[PDB]
Amino acid sequence: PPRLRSTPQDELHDLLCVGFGPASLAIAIALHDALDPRLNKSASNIAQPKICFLERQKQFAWHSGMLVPGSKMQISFIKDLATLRDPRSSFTFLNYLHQKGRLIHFTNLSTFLPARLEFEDYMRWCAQQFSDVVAYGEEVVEVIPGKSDPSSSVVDFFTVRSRNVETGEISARRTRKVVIAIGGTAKMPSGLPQDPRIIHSSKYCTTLPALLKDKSKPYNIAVLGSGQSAAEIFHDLQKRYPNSRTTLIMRDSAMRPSDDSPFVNEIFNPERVDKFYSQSAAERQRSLLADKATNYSVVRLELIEEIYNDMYLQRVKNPDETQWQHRILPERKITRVEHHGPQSRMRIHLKSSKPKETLEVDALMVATGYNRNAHERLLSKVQHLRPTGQDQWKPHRDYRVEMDPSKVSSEAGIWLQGCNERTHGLSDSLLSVLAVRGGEMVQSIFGEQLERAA
Amino acid sequence: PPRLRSTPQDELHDLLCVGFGPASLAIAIALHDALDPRLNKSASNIAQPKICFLERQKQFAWHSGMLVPGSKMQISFIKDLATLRDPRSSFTFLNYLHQKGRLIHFTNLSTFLPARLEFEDYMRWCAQQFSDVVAYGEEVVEVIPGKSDPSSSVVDFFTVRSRNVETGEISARRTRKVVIAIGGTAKMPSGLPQDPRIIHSSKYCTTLPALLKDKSKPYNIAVLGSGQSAAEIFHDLQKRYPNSRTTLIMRDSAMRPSDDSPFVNEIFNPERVDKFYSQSAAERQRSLLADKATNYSVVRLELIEEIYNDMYLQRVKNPDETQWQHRILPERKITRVEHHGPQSRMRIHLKSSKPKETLEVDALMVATGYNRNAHERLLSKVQHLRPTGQDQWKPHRDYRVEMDPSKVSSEAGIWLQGCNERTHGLSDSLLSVLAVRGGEMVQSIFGEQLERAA
Amino acid sequence: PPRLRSTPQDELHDLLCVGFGPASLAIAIALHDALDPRLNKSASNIAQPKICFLERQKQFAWHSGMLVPGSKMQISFIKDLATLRDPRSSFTFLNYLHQKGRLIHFTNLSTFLPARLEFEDYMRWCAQQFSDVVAYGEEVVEVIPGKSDPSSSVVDFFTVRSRNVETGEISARRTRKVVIAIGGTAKMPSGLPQDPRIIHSSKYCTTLPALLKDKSKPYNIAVLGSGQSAAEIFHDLQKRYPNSRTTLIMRDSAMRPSDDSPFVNEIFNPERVDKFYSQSAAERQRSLLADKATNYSVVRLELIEEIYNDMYLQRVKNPDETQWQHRILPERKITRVEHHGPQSRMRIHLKSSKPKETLEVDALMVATGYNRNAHERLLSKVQHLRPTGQDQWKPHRDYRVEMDPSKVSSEAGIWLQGCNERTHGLSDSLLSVLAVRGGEMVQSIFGEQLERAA
Amino acid sequence: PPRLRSTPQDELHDLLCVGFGPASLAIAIALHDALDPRLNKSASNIAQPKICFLERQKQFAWHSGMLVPGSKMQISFIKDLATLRDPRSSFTFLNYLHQKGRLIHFTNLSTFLPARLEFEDYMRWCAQQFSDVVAYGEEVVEVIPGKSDPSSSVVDFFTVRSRNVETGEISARRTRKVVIAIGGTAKMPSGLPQDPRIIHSSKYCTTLPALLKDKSKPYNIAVLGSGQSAAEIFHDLQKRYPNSRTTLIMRDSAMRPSDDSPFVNEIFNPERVDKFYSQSAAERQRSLLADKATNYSVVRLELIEEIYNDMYLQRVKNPDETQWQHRILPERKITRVEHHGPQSRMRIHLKSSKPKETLEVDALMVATGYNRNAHERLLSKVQHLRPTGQDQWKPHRDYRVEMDPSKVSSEAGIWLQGCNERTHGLSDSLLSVLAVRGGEMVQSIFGEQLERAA
Ligand SMILES: Cc1cc2nc3c(=O)[nH]c(=O)nc-3n(C[C@H](O)[C@H](O)[C@H](O)COP(=O)(O)OP(=O)(O)OC[C@H]3O[C@@H](n4cnc5c(N)ncnc54)[C@H](O)[C@@H]3O)c2cc1C
Ligand SMILES: Cc1cc2nc3c(=O)[nH]c(=O)nc-3n(C[C@H](O)[C@H](O)[C@H](O)COP(=O)(O)OP(=O)(O)OC[C@H]3O[C@@H](n4cnc5c(N)ncnc54)[C@H](O)[C@@H]3O)c2cc1C
Ligand SMILES: Cc1cc2nc3c(=O)[nH]c(=O)nc-3n(C[C@H](O)[C@H](O)[C@H](O)COP(=O)(O)OP(=O)(O)OC[C@H]3O[C@@H](n4cnc5c(N)ncnc54)[C@H](O)[C@@H]3O)c2cc1C
Ligand SMILES: Cc1cc2nc3c(=O)[nH]c(=O)nc-3n(C[C@H](O)[C@H](O)[C@H](O)COP(=O)(O)OP(=O)(O)OC[C@H]3O[C@@H](n4cnc5c(N)ncnc54)[C@H](O)[C@@H]3O)c2cc1C
Ligand SMILES: N[C@@H](CCCC[NH3+])C(=O)O
Ligand SMILES: N[C@@H](CCCC[NH3+])C(=O)O
Repeated sequence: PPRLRSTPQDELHDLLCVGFGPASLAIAIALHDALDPRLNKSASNIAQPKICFLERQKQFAWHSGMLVPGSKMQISFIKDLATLRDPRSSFTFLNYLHQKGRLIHFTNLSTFLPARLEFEDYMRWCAQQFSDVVAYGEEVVEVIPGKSDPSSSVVDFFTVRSRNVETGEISARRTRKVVIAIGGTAKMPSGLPQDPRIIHSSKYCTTLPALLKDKSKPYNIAVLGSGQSAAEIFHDLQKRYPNSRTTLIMRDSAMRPSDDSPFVNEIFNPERVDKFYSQSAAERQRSLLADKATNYSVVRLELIEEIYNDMYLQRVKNPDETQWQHRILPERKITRVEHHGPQSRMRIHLKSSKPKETLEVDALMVATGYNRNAHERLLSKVQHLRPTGQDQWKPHRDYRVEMDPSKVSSEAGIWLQGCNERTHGLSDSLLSVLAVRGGEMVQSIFGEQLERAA
Repeated sequence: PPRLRSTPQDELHDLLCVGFGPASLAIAIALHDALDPRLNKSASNIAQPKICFLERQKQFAWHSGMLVPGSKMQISFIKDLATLRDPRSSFTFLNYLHQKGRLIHFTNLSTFLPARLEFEDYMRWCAQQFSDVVAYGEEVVEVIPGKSDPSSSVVDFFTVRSRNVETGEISARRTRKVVIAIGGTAKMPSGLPQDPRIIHSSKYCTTLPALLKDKSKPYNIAVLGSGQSAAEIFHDLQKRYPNSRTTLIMRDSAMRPSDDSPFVNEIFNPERVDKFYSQSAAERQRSLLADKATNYSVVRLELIEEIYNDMYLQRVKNPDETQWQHRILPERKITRVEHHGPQSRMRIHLKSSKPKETLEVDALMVATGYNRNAHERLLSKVQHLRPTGQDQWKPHRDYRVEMDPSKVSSEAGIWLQGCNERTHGLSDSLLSVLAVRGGEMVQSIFGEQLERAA
Repeated sequence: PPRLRSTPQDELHDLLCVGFGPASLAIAIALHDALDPRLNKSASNIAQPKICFLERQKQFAWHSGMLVPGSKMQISFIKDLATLRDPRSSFTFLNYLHQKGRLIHFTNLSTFLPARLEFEDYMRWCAQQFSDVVAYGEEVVEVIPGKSDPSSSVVDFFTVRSRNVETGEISARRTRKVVIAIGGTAKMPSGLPQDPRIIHSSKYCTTLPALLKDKSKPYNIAVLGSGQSAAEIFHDLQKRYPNSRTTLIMRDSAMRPSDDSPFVNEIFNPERVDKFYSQSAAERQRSLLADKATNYSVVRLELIEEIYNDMYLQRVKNPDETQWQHRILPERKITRVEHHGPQSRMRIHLKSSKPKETLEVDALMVATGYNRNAHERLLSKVQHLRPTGQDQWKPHRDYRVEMDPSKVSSEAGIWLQGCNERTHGLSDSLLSVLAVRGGEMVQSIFGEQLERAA
Repeated sequence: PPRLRSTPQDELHDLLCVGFGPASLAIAIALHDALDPRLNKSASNIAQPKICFLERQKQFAWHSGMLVPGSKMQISFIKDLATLRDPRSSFTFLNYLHQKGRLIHFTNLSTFLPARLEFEDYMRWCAQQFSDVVAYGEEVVEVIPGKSDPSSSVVDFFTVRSRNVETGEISARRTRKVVIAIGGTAKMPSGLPQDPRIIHSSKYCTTLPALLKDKSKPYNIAVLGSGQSAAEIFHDLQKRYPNSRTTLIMRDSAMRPSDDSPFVNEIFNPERVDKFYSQSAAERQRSLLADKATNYSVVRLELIEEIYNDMYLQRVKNPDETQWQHRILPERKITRVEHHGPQSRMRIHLKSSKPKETLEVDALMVATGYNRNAHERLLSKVQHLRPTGQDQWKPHRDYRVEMDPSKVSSEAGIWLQGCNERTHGLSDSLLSVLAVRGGEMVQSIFGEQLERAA
């Protein structure tokens, strides 16, 4: 039973991981498993690797701003952080349930889709077992190249600088290898102005109740978007604020269901990463477009049906749609936001989305998705180590970015996780392949040491 | 297009119906249909029958105390008040939806089970078309035999006395024929005492909010029973009073699902009334017991699953069941109720139901079903017209009760509706056969007149 | 109760309909209903219109080549040929079931989706009531303009010439107004050669058993396509020929589910035809593309799941996919068909569909859809009556094609049905709006006469 | 990684298990797991126990006579032979799928209910890992008491005699402890005569095709019963013999659905065995009756719906039920079977089951369940070791039968498995608690040795 011990800050690490979300957690789990002589017989002959995870949050949390009450996983629990790699792992969802005394009780639900609350707790339970090698409240701000021989022209380590979120102090740690697994940042439409009453979906549960404190007051609340987050928020607002008037604004004509049909869904199989990666740029782009309805701007059928039913019940009570407490406004775009008025309410102007009315609202929830380019800011000072004229980070199949072999030692490298959809497929940003990917990553990074034991 | 005109109070009626609930409404609809030359070609040759319906409520309503938000019909909309007799009828659910401008919208729900709110409105829409022949706010208090020749020993009419619910005045109407369609009365366990805080399920929506006025207060509310009403209330309380502590008390070990499987469910077919009626007393009793799970002490599967899921989510948050906000207490019976205390809360003592704890609650909802014997109080003064030594009303196949042929003229009679489960089957008290039964009833009562036209 | 009587062949008709499929049948039903004084009170004052339907089949049939055993409707039974226009109509699906003694039995299925076999019989039952005004075994071959004054330059009638399918004789009928409701013709890929062993899906049930007579023989049968017809055939072959080796060839990567989600599905509402028609050419094209997954190249989820399950069971028995009895070959196109060999089997050559193997098969089923341009062949001799320079038939909102007002009298006209997707929407070729459309069509064609009664 | 080695026939065993079905297999798995130092840290200090399993079949098989094509498990795969005891076990269903290369593929089915074919293979894969300690083709015929000191009056071992199914030779093995896990024997109604054409459901797949060799011939085949086996066979016959005329005979009025609702289903939780066992004889009997619909004379809802649908399709084709190819004959009992006729068909006489027709059939399938009393025949010679006057085997909570402490040494004992419903609950004969029970059994039998290591 291996327990990963901490490395002193001042020592050269074998690996430093930026972020301790699901993607990094799955690597921590895979490494534990690779070192467990109960699962990997060769691990009897294997000194502990010097590893550290840096996480900006104060403790493990999973999209806490969107832990909407009643919200469910959109993925089978079998695709947890260990099972698809090894069902014998102690880090499986079912083993978690066993450890909690809930296994028989979950079984009686006959569901593959746990509440997001439950799956977060599963990952929290997993994450707590690595507390000795994780530094929370640490926001990585840059990765700097290092040379053990400064007079040479070869880079063989990296310095990772992080800011303490409480004290603001900068700490440095040196490592041979870096993983960047920082997820995404809130995507806001460029046309919207900054305002406390305009809030991205990622901050829904955490910041909206601070703005609208009275759950009984008749607030007007708009929601922009038509994907899963938009539908979840729109539906939740009606429960959370029973006397409110909610409006869903979308440029599309309707909410559309996610495609989870079994043949299409095979694009998410771990085996398929090889097939997707080995295609051309054009084929990968075309494939992404063809399968878009599996993940992007789509809503789970069950939720669409529930919302539609709520709308129909409003029709039963009142045939005049303009008098409905909760409304959906399709094929529309925001053209102007008035937010300097002495009123508590902003004034939102709407036009057709085809190439109209005015709304007075207390808050606008913006469910417009994420960008996954934040790693570029962290890596700006290592850009010069890329091969000449390359202005994009190119991840290999094993997620290690390409660098000039004559500038960077074979012992040093940087891996990207969760931002590689374009090269690795639609499963990249999701939970789908994390168990298997974690195992691949451990092989890629710690292969040499693991072979000496093997 | 026939429109039933009112009969003056002082005139001898052909028919007087006690109650204007679903059962009487289906008779009104069938009579309209029988007189509609568009549906019944013979009706061209057919004077209007002198008819009146007496209803104690101020206006049409359908189990208003149990119009729980979100509650659904447990029966296909095809089994409405007309369709199974004639799909061409203007009183079909689909024609109602067409008249309302909702037909296409309902179609898009892909559901056979409308909200109870919607189905009530359907029946209200139907009922409003008979407002000229219905006297609301009139509670029938007795049915008295009458003799057009008082010196004779033959009864040939009945006087129906009703009390105005507002003024308390007694009005009489004389009729040749009487229908009693008064549904059921609240069944309370004999062991429980009378108290404003102890309320039958039938009075849930109408009287509980008057008792517990603050929807935010942390009330303790118990629910007794394990049938559909108990589950509906238990589930609704958690929505209506978010900070409340609810407890479901049942003598059974678990909530059990209603059987709606297709072969068993055929007992509800209109054709099957003939088969059920023609069996012996023992066979009818045995059949009722064998099929009990179709109607009695059962909960719709979907609702059991929802409640169970809510319970599991409580387990996720807290593994200690005694700390759960909402609890179910199986295999238990109330033995004592303390309700004279200076406290606002009653003290409910519990023991095992096999041949324990104490609860402090602000209200006890009692979901213990209905009796259907209230017609006996109304008919006590006509009992002597039954054949000698008969101490039970015996309905024929056509629902007309047996009377001594030498005491009662062939032109006079009394019909029972909705209280005949023992002779007619499990569909008797339900909506299942009302369309067809209404048609049979019109034939039984108005056959002679309808034949002259035929 | 109106019964449409036949018009002698030699008389000038008010209307002549080409085709007696669902679209023409819905017009016949609407006309009956408009003339029924039981449904339309004004019809008491209304001489019978002189009408005739010409149908090339020997008797009413509905896609008989695709009456696959077990195949189901993809549309709610509420969207039958009358209900959405008038639920009181005797031509509703529910009234049909009542007339058949099956209403209670269908109700117990709890399904909105009847077997295609059942829905065909419903339409057959409807169609048989118009046998006096339908000429079967008559294939319309041309529509010719006529002038009651031949020296004038104004057209005021049309001659319809039809070929007797048995005798080959040409018959003519003259009418003021023509409806063309001829559905679609089999679409075959241009690259495939003509061969008795290459059969379009439309001829599956009728012609394939004549080719492959022994249901026990181990035939190799390929299926080309990935829409509903392809999946239905692929699945059925495995039942019909238990020892056969079936192959599904598709250029797409996977079978994709049809979108029947409630918000998107509203594009099929009758009310929406007005909204769709009133858009620009670009907006209509964009809208058609956006909603394509509702109808084109899609398979019902349930069927995809069944086929996938069958595939998984093959995996259980044998992990080597190349040995599977039934296989799916995605992302492939046929490049060559060898069919001159002394062998009973054709040789099908396959390549990637991205811009491989060889199959030896006894039959190739081609499920590649339909064209709806066959009306152009029938109307070639009336093209000159279109406004100058117009080389496309332009249907108005009411389906009447545009003609030069100075060449064609106001009393004469031609209507198109079922080929108008581009102007009227995705519901045009389907059953979705037929009841309502039939009513609109009767108003458009017989408005003048119906107003005199009104 | 422990591998159980064989014990020579002539050595005194620690344990001898009669039967190698699911129940014994779960004990073998639990013992392996208890000895696995990877799962049980104490097992590092633990000589191998001398164990042997005797199985009458030639190789592992699971109800092979009822491996009906398409038949599914009625239990969640989580309730496999290891998971509920330890999800880390290599004997879990998911680990089996991983070892087979099918884990991702099963995941994509979104089902908790594998095909019986698949679950048998899972158990076969498990069973093959114990081939060194299992003797197949050995039918145990008696258990005889033994005394290491024959002049003493204390029994301290047992001799198990088994017959080789091929050679007929009797072999003996001596053991301290015996487990009897022999499942059930076919229950036939006493009124039916012996005939090759009258076959119990347990022999359906294995022996019926030998009798009715021509799958195309129009055989008449009757099925008696109304539980899961009856429905499965009735449905399968229609597929297997497409031209046959099948009849389902039942004494009940209808097929009834199994209750798998979540609250009731908790009776199957492993924890609940303690609660059930600790009740009185009357309470246990009453509890068994109350929950009967979970297991006995019930059919999975989905299958009832399918069969009902098939019946409705027959109604569509022909409204005359007496002409239906496949029929159900409710509320009936067989009174006479004529089977001496020169005809190939037997003549079955039917009467009402309430306290009729004749059928001519080629075969009668009898789906009338199992008895679980066969252990009494094997134990007749050890009956005298029970406490005085005890004429029933009384299993303790830990499944060890009560014996006179002064006649039987503490080191010797006999355990019963799968025949203990009356004392242990409805989960006893099923797969529900096998993983946990296997663990309890290993503790009960090998506790002393396992503690020395602990
Ligand atoms: C509301 C919601 C629901 C979802 N549901 C599902 C689902 O059901 N199934 C599914 O497959 N996928 C789902 N997803 C997709 C989601 O991306 C993955 O579940 C998962 O979060 C990916 O993990 P990650 O580690 O790549 O990114 P994240 O989960 O975002 O984790 C990245 C971590 O890095 C930390 N970090 C960021 N920047 C820094 C820095 N500079 N220094 C230090 N630490 C930093 C962040 O605090 C965060 O903890 C969902 C996404 C959202 C938003
Ligand atoms: C909450 C609830 C939900 C149900 N849901 C369903 C369902 O989904 N499907 C189904 O098939 N069945 C259902 N039922 C069964 C129900 O009995 C029938 O739907 C229906 O109410 C039977 O109609 P009825 O006219 O016989 O009785 P009621 O509906 O009770 O109508 C009787 C009427 O008589 C009036 N009345 C009583 N006494 C007098 C008097 N002395 N003088 C004058 N008027 C009087 C009453 O005010 C009432 O209006 C439900 C029952 C309940 C309580
Ligand atoms: C297998 C299949 C299943 C389908 N299922 C559904 C469904 O579930 N729901 C749905 O909404 N839609 C469905 N459709 C769409 C289908 O187009 C409509 O159901 C319907 O057939 C449209 O009717 P129509 O009259 O426009 O065309 P058709 O049904 O093709 O009828 C046209 C008629 O015109 C006749 N005809 C053609 N040419 C001539 C001529 N020269 N002279 C005389 N007569 C002629 C033909 O014989 C035919 O009877 C399905 C289509 C197919 C192929
Ligand atoms: C068709 C069918 C389907 C079922 N499906 C399910 C399901 O989905 N879920 C569920 O929980 N339960 C199910 N059951 C219940 C079933 O009892 C259990 O799944 C399981 O078979 C119990 O295992 P067992 O070892 O107690 O008995 P068995 O499975 O009968 O095994 C007993 C073994 O002992 C052997 N044996 C018998 N006598 C002797 C002898 N004298 N000498 C040597 N060997 C002997 C037999 O050959 C057999 O291999 C099903 C039962 C049947 C019949
Ligand atoms: N299942 C019954 C109705 C039961 C109603 C229970 N409240 C039917 O089909 O008519
Ligand atoms: N429902 C039971 C299994 C019943 C099996 C019936 N053959 C369980 O969950 O364990």
